[PDB]
Amino acid sequence: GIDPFTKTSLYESTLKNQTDLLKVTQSTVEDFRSTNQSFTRALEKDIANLPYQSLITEENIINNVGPILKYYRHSINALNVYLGLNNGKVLLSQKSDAKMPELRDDLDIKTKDWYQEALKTNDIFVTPAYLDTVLKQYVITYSKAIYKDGKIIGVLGVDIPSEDLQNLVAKTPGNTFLFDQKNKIFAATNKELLNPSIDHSPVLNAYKLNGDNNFFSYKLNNEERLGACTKVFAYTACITESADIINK
Ligand SMILES: CC(C)[C@H](N)C(=O)O
Repeated sequence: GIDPFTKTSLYESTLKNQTDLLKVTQSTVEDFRSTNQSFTRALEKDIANLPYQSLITEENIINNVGPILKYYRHSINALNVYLGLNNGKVLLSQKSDAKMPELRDDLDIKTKDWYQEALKTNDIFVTPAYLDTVLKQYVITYSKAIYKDGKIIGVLGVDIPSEDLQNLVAKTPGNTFLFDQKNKIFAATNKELLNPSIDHSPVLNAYKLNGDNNFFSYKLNNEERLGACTKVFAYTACITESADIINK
């Protein structure tokens, strides 16, 4: 509508709407992370509460920690749950034919960021998505150095398929999407946005000028669109819509 009063009413309404929906996608990402963190923390506590005797031989680690890894893996349908040791071995509970957790020596764990970085923080470390070597799926890893009496036991890892987060984001209302820490498209409600040749520089450029949660105007094929983005951990969450709501 031409009258500026009416246009402003449309603009303020749609800003609120789109900001709400962006928030839902932000919350989705947050809740995914915090659920996985809480799970990892719980597992750390159960391992560290074992007596040392149960932790200080490899056979005892297999027999006493293995079942805990397995139950926890099942409870959340994780892809892998594991404990890496300073001798380079990793006690691995992996999806797929119910075979018992095994101590693997061939996974080059001291070269891995999930291992290395866990020893450099007292927090849980969360990797970018990457191709798991074991099961050959893209995963987000949550890792945690486990200490008992101050003494390192090993580095706990939990691999959750990145597709789980992609699927949760896709389900949300609104034309929302998520870029990874290299500004590559990661997840979207509209699956077309995942074409790697799509040009996201208008939205990313507008975000760069405007900042988190600040609604902007931009152009596509000479038509006006409206959007907003915000940082959510190392991701960028955005929403966009046509400006026809305000212009027409
Ligand atoms: C060790 C394995 C389970 C881990 N996902 C990795 O690829 O390093």
